[PDB]
Amino acid sequence: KPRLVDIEQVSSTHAKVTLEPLERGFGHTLGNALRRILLSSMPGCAVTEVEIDGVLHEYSTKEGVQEDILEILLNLKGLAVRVQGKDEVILTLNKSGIGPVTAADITHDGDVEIVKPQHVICHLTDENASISMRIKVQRGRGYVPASTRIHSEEDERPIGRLLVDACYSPVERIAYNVEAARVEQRTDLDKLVIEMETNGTIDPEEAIRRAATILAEQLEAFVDL
Amino acid sequence: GQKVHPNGIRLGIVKPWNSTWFANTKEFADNLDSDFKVRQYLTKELAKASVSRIVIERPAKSIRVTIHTARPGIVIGKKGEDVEKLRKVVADIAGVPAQINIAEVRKPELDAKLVADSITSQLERRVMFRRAMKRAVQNAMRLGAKGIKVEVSGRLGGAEIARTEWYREGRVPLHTLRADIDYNTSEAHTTYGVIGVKVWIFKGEI
Amino acid sequence: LEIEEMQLKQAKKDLSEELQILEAGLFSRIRAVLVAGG
Amino acid sequence: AKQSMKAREVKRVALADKYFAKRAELKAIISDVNARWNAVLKLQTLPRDSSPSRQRNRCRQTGRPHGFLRKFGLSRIKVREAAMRGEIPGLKKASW
Amino acid sequence: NQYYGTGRRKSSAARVFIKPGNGKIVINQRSLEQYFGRETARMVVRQPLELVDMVEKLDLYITVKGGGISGQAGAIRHGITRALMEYDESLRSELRKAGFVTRDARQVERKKVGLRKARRRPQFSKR
Amino acid sequence: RIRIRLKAFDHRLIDQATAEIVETAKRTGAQVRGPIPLPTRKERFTVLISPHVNKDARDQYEIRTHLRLVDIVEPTEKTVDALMRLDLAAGVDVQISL
RNA sequence: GGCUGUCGUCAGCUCGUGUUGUGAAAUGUUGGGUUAAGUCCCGCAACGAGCGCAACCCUUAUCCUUUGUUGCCAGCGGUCC
Repeated sequence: KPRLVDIEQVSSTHAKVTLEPLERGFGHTLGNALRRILLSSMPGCAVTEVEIDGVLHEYSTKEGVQEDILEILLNLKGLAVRVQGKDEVILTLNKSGIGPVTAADITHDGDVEIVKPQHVICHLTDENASISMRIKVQRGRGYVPASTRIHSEEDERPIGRLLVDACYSPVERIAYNVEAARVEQRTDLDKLVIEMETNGTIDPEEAIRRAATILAEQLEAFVDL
Repeated sequence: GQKVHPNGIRLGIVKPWNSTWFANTKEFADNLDSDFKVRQYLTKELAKASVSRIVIERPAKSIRVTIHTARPGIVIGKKGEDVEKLRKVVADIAGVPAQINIAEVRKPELDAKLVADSITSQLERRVMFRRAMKRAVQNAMRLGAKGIKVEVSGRLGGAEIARTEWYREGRVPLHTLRADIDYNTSEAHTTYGVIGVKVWIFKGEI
Repeated sequence: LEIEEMQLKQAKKDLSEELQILEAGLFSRIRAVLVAGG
Repeated sequence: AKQSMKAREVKRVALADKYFAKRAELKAIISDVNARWNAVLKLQTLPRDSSPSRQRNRCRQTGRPHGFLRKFGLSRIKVREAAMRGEIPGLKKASW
Repeated sequence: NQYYGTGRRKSSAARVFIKPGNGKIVINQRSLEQYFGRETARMVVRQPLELVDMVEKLDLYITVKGGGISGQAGAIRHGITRALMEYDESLRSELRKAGFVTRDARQVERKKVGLRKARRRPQFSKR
Repeated sequence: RIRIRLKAFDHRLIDQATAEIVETAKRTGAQVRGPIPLPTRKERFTVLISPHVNKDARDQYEIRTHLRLVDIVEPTEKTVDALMRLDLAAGVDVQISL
């Protein structure tokens, strides 16, 4: 079996994990299976519901903002968030004045972690102009669009609550590379090096461990039949 | 009399309070008071607004107030008419920055309040109690629901001998706390007497 | 009426914005010369 | 409850404030061991309705003075209704 | 080592600690004879003890504080009997036979509106 | 050490309102000695049901005032300044005295 | 009108359909056991259903998980005990 070690951490987002001792056919197999798991099945947190002040629907324009409500909703999807203890958390963006909204600006409460202080949400282009939107975050498995979310709602009077396409996937890109190695007493052994890029809401060591656990639960039923 | 309030009896489970907030003996005294003034008034200028309930949240010197209504648009105003007025009327009435969020009533035929305020209004329109009481209320059974018990007080029609009426569909086991029912009253001061009415809508079980 | 009220408020805002840029700027410029001279 | 009655109380409040509530305090000093000037004791009679003891509460909703409870300021049945209608925060039947 | 035994009855709280040896008994810095001794019938506390040869057997360090004599004495009996069961989990039958292993669920009663004392209904000689 | 108190009318709110602190108000900076329940202040009332007469009527009500302590046992700045960022709860008295 | 007491916490009160009599009406719901109870089990020209009774609510009677301030002190220690 392989021993997981040697974590070459490049940045907060990017990383390069390696698994040195692997059999002749164990380089491609696990790596390709993990690639299929990591991209498809990856638990995470992202924006779902948003309610903006002085805005009844999307496809309108707010006073004192150059970026439209439809354009803001798209920027909200790109914003990275990671929740430790809480399942769902509602943040509030209290800010005003001439200039760009850095990225944080929200009141820091509970277990909500923020990894983006530069990520642009919107630009304020007037003195008295003000914005105060309550943003909701939800936990899930995969990609859930806005079209699916209006079916089994049952009474959704909040018209201000403009819906967004949810994206519960931490990985941005994945790439494995198998290279030959000569360990302490060996003939022909592959070295699986898994290069992984993330949004920054979950660790690479934590993501790869959770991905392998999902495959074990699936393989558990296949033994006894 | 010999019946427990089918709503208060359940105020603990399966039934939320139409006014949830904290307060101490000090302000509590005048607190529930203002809530009455504001709530009583919100109906005066919004009777035909077809308003159901009227919750009242209270964090700290800023009550929320939610006017549930089958007719939201009319309770909205000319893109600011209604809202502004009310939202402002809550001025000295509570002496605090009081907001106001409207809630849309889904299927106004299953909500007690409405089904009650309606039948009573029809009565005031010179209409046979039996007809409306039965049919004009029977609808609550077509849009779904399982059981609806109506009740019209006495003095119905030309008569000095007040009489109560029955008429009920499905099942209304008001003897079950885990039953959850939509009960509400409604008067109708007509040419003579005050023909009352009570709506008992059994919206599913647990 | 709500639309025409909003259209009237926006019309008063747009034309007043012209009178505040030009007419405030012109009024302060004429007044500044009068203070220097007098 | 009457309309006239439900009015007097209202005033009995005002006067019992603009004066006694803060002014009686003054004579309360002399008319007490604070070393009891007769004049001060006599001056005590300037008003009448101006007294914190001349108030019988009365239902804050209707007016019925019988069945008051500083908590809700209401009178029996009023508390009864408001309670069942949930109009009163956190308050349901009591059983134990 | 030691063996704990809660035990209680009628708003009471018993806390007896059975140690191997030392037939001495103390309840809240007091003697089982100086706190209870010479009472109504506080011979119940040391009842389960002697029930199986004590004194020169083990020790009893109690800490009760709930309910009056009768009850406060009943709680201990429950804690003790419960306790011994620890030192030997094969003597339950014996203690149960007497009825110590079980607690006196029979608590006080709550008064009731209309009545005058939860049960004592007001008289009406003329009806 | 700053002490915090939460007294609501039920767990439906006193719960989330408290867990919030332990979660948010307590990350690494704040110490937090622990969330305690504390005795509940029970205040019931008896009201005559029938209007006039029928003494044998009466109805009993009650308002349970649920409370919680917890309190943070670490007066820092980075974590002791992330609590104000929480003022929701339509009914959760939070006496933040020291 | 709204609200309350009372028979009475009594086990009672009915409906649909079917069948029976010219009809009011009956049957069901009576009978045999049984239960706190129109509770249940057989029977039976009735087959099913609703309001009830029961059960959901609280509270008290054991233990478990969890948190440990103003509550606790089993051990160890220091005692202005």
